[PDB]
Amino acid sequence: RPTFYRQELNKTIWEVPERYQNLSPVGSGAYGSVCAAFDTKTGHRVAVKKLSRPFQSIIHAKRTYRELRLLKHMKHENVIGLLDVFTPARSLEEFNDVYLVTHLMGADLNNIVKCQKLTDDHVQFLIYQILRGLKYIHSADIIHRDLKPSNLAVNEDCELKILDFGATRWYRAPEIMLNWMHYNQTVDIWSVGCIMAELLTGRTLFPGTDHIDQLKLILRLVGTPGAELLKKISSESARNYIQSLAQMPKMNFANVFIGANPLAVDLLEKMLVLDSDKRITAAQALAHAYFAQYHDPDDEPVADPYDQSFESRDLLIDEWKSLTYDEVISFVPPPL
Amino acid sequence: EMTLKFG
Repeated sequence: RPTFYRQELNKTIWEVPERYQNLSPVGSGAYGSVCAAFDTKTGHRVAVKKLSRPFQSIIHAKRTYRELRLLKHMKHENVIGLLDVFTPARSLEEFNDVYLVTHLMGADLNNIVKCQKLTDDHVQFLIYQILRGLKYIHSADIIHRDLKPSNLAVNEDCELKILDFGATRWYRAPEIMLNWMHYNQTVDIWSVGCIMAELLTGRTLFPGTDHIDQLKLILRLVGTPGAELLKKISSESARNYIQSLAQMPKMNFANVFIGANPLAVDLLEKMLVLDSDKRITAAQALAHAYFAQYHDPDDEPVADPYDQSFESRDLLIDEWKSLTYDEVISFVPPPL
Repeated sequence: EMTLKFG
């Protein structure tokens, strides 16, 4: 057990090990507050997140456990990883606060386009890394569900990490924006297509103002649902609404993205398919010719299987809290 | 790929 020190910053008490120095508040909200800090053990800047009200209810206690289980499982170069998790508590009885430490990420994808025009090489590398992280995620039956440029961190070497597992609507697959059916892992592939289109053109692809406006913009590019997709939509009202729409053919993407790398446009056509069963998977997209400069099938690893059977458990607050405490205690830090 | 600028 390290030595902790206690301080008040922005009327929040932070009690962290000595190794974390120069804490500066950089965010707050209902999920918790975040300080940037200097980790003297690794010599890196880190984000320290103090969870807010982690065990106030059953719902909160289970959400804390789910987040810690998820973050402890992710061990991949293009996915955010848990550098440390700690509590000042010496036992379960006084366990009330949970702190999570991750790499401090200097810029997101929105930030990097603000000060430079990305080359087609830059876009190949960025999208390749996103798909490489997603192949790992999806191989553990994890879905991100909220991929967007602000959840993608990029450094000065154009190296990328996927953050913050589940303007959000602009990157959402239509079957989950309107709750048409149970989510496929390829809802994340839809988001990658939206991000890639935006990086290639400098314009948001589907910037609708509400759900209906956005759905109409999507359907104008990809076509209205056919009978095979309509059969998969379980909500009867959703099916009746889609059938009320004037039919629209899919558009030729090459006529929408003139001047872009033709292999880029080809990959976009494979990601932005309306039927999620027909969208390209992350593993398949890594093999697409657009990424020929970067694809190495021996350097695109998969995850350990991830046991989500806890999700169907019905437990007391203090049982979720005890499970969380066990996961804090059993945490093994990554190698330096 | 090689380099990007900070915001």
